[PDB]
Amino acid sequence: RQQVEALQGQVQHLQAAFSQYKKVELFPNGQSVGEKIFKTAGFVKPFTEAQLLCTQAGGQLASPRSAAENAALQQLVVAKNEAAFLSMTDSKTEGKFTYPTGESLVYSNWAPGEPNDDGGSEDCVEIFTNGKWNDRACGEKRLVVCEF
Amino acid sequence: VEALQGQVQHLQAAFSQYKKVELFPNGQSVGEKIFKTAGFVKPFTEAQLLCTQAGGQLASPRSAAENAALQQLVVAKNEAAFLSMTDSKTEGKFTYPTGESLVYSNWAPGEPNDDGGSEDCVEIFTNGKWNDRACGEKRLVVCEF
Amino acid sequence: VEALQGQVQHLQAAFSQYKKVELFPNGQSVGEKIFKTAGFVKPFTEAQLLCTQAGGQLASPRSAAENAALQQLVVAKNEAAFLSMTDSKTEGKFTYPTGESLVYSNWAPGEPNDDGGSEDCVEIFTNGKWNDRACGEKRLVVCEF
Ligand SMILES: OC[C@H](O)[C@H]1O[C@H](O)C[C@@H](O)[C@@H]1O
Ligand SMILES: OC[C@H](O)[C@H]1O[C@H](O)C[C@@H](O)[C@@H]1O
Ligand SMILES: OC[C@H](O)[C@H]1O[C@H](O)C[C@@H](O)[C@@H]1O
Ligand SMILES: [Ca+2]
Ligand SMILES: [Ca+2]
Ligand SMILES: [Ca+2]
Ligand SMILES: [Ca+2]
Ligand SMILES: [Ca+2]
Ligand SMILES: [Ca+2]
Ligand SMILES: [Ca+2]
Ligand SMILES: [Ca+2]
Ligand SMILES: [Ca+2]
Repeated sequence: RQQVEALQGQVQHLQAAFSQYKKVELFPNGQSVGEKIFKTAGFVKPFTEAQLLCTQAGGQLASPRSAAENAALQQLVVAKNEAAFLSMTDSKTEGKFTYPTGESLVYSNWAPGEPNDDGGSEDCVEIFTNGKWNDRACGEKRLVVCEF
Repeated sequence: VEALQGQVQHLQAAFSQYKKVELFPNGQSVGEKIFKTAGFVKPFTEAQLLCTQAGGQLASPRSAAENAALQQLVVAKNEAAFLSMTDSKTEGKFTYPTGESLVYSNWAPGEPNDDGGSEDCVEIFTNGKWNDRACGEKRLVVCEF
Repeated sequence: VEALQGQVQHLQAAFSQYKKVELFPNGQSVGEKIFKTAGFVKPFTEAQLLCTQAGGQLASPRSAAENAALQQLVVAKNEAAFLSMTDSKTEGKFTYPTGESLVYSNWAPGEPNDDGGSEDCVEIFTNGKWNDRACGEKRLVVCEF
């Protein structure tokens, strides 16, 4: 009993302290939505380099799977005023975009007419400050945003 | 109750280390309050919204101790910062976002002076002193949690 | 109570996620140590003070593994960083802030050379190698916690 009483106080302290630090941590480069957290590195990089940074950090490139997640990601894009790369590509099969796992998209917010594989060479995806998506050359540099 | 005690102990140690990492170099802990700067400047309204959306509010030092902690961030970035208080409701009366009156102040000599008949916001200098300033001006964004 | 048990499990999961978020992109964990860069350069004394005030100390790689982890941050920022060690007390003998002699070193060929007759601090290059450098120079600030 005794060991349980004081233990409750310790857990309550950790919960309160943690709740506070979550807010501190996310300000101003992160966004929490559901059980997902987006965090921007604050700089731009080509797709492959951006992908590697996220994977090595224990996460992956931003992969919005719902309107709510897309809106959260859009807030970071707007704050930095820099379009960002998403994790999805159609590098394997032209015209078919997939997540790093190979799974087909469960959500998309393409701007009208997109994806258009402009110049026959756009296999990556960027999200604009207006929240819309556009396929873009993977060699271009875009804001790095990872999800955890 | 045994293995659980070991987990809680580990969490306290891990959390303490993590807190130090988080606060370096843009945060300051004082009492139960934490100040954190965004590292950039914004006009008051925008700065205020950023803090509110983050689940906090603009820096609101309520004691000499809190003011000193906030001052450290201002000195580190060498950029004066906005406080949360304004006298937008009633000229000459500065209040917190809750309407409550100030329980602490550290005005520079002669301030607040509503210069130009248009200074309803407050900035804190690198010397820790306060000055009322036009809300349209851009100052370092520092929120409290 | 089974209630506390469940709460702790979830706390561990939430904490683990926030730890990964915290380290991206300015931190690196290796073993029980965490390196975190301030993102800017400063002379040694100032860098040392920033780390000590934050409850840590300047980066002090004690193994090849720790050196590699630190190297990642230096490469990512593309800026050589200061280590904690100096030979200010006894020329030629580098020590940690505590006074203890080095237990690991990764000197670049020809180093340390005390070039100019006054290089008592240490910097780590993007290639991971070390070079003794004048303490007055400005290098990337990286602390360990
Ligand atoms: O990614 C490129 C983007 O799709 C653009 O392609 C073309 O140049 C037609 C434009 O209307 C469109 O916006
Ligand atoms: O915010 C403006 C600030 O109060 C300044 O107002 C006047 O121009 C008189 C100055 O001595 C004072 O420093
Ligand atoms: O810190 C100075 C540094 O050791 C340099 O000293 C000399 O000028 C020889 C160089 O090869 C070496 O890189
Ligand atoms: Ca293709
Ligand atoms: Ca394509
Ligand atoms: Ca396109
Ligand atoms: Ca007024
Ligand atoms: Ca006024
Ligand atoms: Ca004034
Ligand atoms: Ca010497
Ligand atoms: Ca020397
Ligand atoms: Ca040298």
